[PDB]
Amino acid sequence: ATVNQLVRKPRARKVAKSNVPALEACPQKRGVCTRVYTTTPKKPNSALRKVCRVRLTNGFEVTSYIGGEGHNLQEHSVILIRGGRVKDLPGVRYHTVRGALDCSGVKDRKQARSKYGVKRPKA
Amino acid sequence: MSRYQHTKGQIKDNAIEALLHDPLFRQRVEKNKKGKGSYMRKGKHG
Amino acid sequence: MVTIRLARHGAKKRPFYQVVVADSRNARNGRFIERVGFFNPIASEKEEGTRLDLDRIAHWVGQGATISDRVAALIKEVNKA
Amino acid sequence: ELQEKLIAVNRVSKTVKGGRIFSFTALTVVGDGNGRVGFGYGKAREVPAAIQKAMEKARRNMINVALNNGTLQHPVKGVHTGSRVFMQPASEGTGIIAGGAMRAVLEVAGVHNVLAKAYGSTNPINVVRATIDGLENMNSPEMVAAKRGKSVEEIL
Amino acid sequence: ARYLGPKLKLSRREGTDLFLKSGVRAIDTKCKIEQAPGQHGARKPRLSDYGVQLREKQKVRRIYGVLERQFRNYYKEAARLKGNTGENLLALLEGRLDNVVYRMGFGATRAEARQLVSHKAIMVNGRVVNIASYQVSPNDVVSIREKAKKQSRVKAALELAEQREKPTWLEVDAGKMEGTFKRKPERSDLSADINEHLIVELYSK
Amino acid sequence: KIRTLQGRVVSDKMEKSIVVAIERFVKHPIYGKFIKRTTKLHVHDENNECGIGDVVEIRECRPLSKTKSWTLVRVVEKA
Amino acid sequence: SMQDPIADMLTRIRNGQAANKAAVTMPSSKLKVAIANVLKEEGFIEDFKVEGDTKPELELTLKYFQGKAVVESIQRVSRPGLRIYKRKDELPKVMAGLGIAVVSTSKGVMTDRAARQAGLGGEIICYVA
RNA sequence: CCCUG
RNA sequence: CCAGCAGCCGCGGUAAUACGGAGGGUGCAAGCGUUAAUCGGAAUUACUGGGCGUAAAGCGCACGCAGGCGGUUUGUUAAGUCAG
RNA sequence: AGGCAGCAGUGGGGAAUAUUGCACAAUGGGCGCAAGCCUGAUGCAGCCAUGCCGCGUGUAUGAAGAAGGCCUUCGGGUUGUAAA
Ligand SMILES: [Mg+2]
Ligand SMILES: [Mg+2]
Ligand SMILES: [Mg+2]
Ligand SMILES: [Mg+2]
Ligand SMILES: [Mg+2]
Ligand SMILES: [Mg+2]
Ligand SMILES: [Mg+2]
Ligand SMILES: [Mg+2]
Ligand SMILES: [Mg+2]
Ligand SMILES: [Mg+2]
Ligand SMILES: [Mg+2]
Ligand SMILES: [Mg+2]
Ligand SMILES: [Mg+2]
Ligand SMILES: [Mg+2]
Ligand SMILES: [Mg+2]
Repeated sequence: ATVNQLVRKPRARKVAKSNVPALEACPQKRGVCTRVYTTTPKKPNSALRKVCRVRLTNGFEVTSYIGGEGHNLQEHSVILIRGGRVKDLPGVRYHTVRGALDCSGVKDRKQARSKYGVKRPKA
Repeated sequence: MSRYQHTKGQIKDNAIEALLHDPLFRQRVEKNKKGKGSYMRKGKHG
Repeated sequence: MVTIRLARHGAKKRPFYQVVVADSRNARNGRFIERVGFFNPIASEKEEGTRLDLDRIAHWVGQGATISDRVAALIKEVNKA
Repeated sequence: ELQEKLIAVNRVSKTVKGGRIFSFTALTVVGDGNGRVGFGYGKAREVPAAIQKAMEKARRNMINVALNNGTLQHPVKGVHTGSRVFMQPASEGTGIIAGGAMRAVLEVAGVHNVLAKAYGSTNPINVVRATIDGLENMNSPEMVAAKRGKSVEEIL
Repeated sequence: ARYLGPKLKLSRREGTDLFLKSGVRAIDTKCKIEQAPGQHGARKPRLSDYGVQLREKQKVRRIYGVLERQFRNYYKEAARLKGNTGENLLALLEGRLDNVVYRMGFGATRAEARQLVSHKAIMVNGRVVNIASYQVSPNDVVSIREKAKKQSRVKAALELAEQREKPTWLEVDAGKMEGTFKRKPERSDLSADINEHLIVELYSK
Repeated sequence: KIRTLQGRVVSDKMEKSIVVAIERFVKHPIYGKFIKRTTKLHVHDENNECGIGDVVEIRECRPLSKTKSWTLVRVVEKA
Repeated sequence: SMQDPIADMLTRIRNGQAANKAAVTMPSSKLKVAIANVLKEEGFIEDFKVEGDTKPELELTLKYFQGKAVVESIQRVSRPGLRIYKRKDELPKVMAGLGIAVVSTSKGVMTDRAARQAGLGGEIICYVA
């Protein structure tokens, strides 16, 4: 690219679009569960992964993965979601934060407690 | 305990065979330690 | 009017006064015409407490400026009244 | 006396009638730390054998270079195949600001104060070859001045 | 704000003596220095280069009792100053007040010196300073208060000081329990096992 | 002296007014190549002595019209 | 067509020097012989001469010290599509001062150090290192 | 002609 | 091959340093992780600082306006350029 | 009749952002000759680890190598001067 060509047409930058468009550059977003269910993952990993179809406060319709060891999320549950795509699940790019408004903490966890919304064991 | 989302949608003849022909009850591939699918590019701990 | 006055800078419980010609209509530490000196009320001994450019003060007061009460006092000490 | 150091050992593969033959290749750099440095690459069936491969090749290939109190004379570039390297002399106490392979080769060469950067492909083999190329075409002011026919005062 | 565990475990981790005890006995007698801490201590670690950098930086931090954010701001100031960055960093580190008390011999260890600084046992140029991170300027003169003249531990610290090696850039006396710091030390006045260019490599990563 | 500029008048077909192309030579900020830059000013020309494509000296004055703030000084050469 | 005879000079020197020619020949100009004068006084070429009246051919007779090329690297800077001008303090130190920058400044063409001593700037004609 | 993922 | 972890490569199939726990370490520390967002690494829009035979990339070929560049000498101006 | 995008605050939105505070003591403004009056500017106070910065949770001694866990080829090593 010669300098005269660059003067006539400047270099084009990458747009570099966002991975998580639903949060709209917010760290977390509150939603209500519209469908909690499970899904089989893509090859190679094979299990029954727990996801939930959520309607956010800005009207978007997303799918959010539920981590930890079992949940308590039912229909019309008010949860809080954060970014972070799950590799296996094709289409799930959000996590439910544990210890949220309705996402209760994972039972009997004494490591990664802050990640899974778990209080101190009283000892 | 969460519901499974079957990919057959509205089942009107037989849901057991429907879940068979769903990917949930699929036949699964095992990575051989040696044999045919034997080669590992990188180890578990290397 | 152009006015020699004291604008506060510094931190909490430790003021620092910049002596400055400024319009009287404007804010206390906002826009100003020209710094003419400083004032540290909390300056200890064995260092300067204040400096005033008496030449520019005389220039402005003869030019048409008014003098604030505190800076008038400080002119009295720097002329050693 | 002679400083000796491995950079990376790699496993490569033959395919035969029966199956696969796994062989290990290791490359090392040797240098006395006074600006006299070289490298050696060895292939063997097993890793310490590759190590003494790289040892004996590195000492027999090992060459000399000119240093100025622990740093280079001038900024220099080196290119070999797909790797480009750019190095500058540095002030006192800066260190070896370089990548892995470049770190190894300069800190066994005895350079102490260098800024460096690697562009292009970062294969360690090509990187160390490009670095030795940069050192060998790098030149010092005294031999430049003899090469000039003028004095060191005149050129400096 | 400080580490509150076993100093002999720390010296086991870096494999070398770090002057973290009183020194009335041998560290070999007090603990097993040559073996790594923890259950897998008999393993011989094939340390990566980043491991070497981290272990040397942590060795300096744990010898000098310096918190990591403290050490990073110290490195920033050392790069701000002119000259050899490692030399400026160790100049600041030696100019820390608690390290000055340790070198002067008013405290048995750097822990004791830092405790004395915290509990206000040190006058600096006739005005009291009770912060270990205070930088002692060259040609200053520091004192010990009468509250620690009557305290017995300073005599133990002093006799430990003359059995230990004398710093050459200090002038300390025990009769009036007083000292003078005239100049910033350099590398030959410091220890030879500190690898400062590797430290600046790690913080330039 | 008085601050005044050279230009090439290219249109005069409106009466008692000309427009002149001031041709300035500006280095590009990010590429460093010197780029020819043109600037058009409406200039009050009394008596309409200029033609198409002449070279004219102009000087900034008070606003004489909506787009006219410059007046002629002296014609440099006629075409 | 032909649009930089100075780049033609520097290229002719580079190619003849790589091919180990003793001497290289080109057409002449005042700027050309000025550059040749700079290199003769500063020590890359050993001699140069101009032959002819209406057709001046400049011939550059070169040197090799240990057999290899005296001119290690050589490059035109003030290229016609991109002109280079520097301030007083922005004269570049070519090759960390080992090489020179032929710079054309207001008192004539001179080397980088001569420009720095004189206190002038101008066109960085070429880096020769 | 084809060789379950 | 369930439960699960995951930023990437990927681990889990009855001998898991990758899951959950314990013990022991590592790193930070009144803070610690996660998410969001910008720059860097990215020489991955390359002015410094990239490329186009085969990896993406030479218009199918030519003429040509605007535009970009200009063999050589002398004199003149000093716009660019340089110095104060 | 009314216009908090003045200060504090309320409701709502949102993942989220504070007290319906004291004083003209200082700086500054308005008015006045001045005393003086007004000043939710300002000086301060209350809440929030929101960030940065500074300090604290102590100092030496202690094999009894205590237990109780962890591994075990059951010899032992580790937690461990760690603890009391
Ligand atoms: Mg690449
Ligand atoms: Mg802190
Ligand atoms: Mg108008
Ligand atoms: Mg078929
Ligand atoms: Mg198992
Ligand atoms: Mg870039
Ligand atoms: Mg490319
Ligand atoms: Mg192809
Ligand atoms: Mg192609
Ligand atoms: Mg073609
Ligand atoms: Mg020309
Ligand atoms: Mg000019
Ligand atoms: Mg309000
Ligand atoms: Mg709300
Ligand atoms: Mg009122």
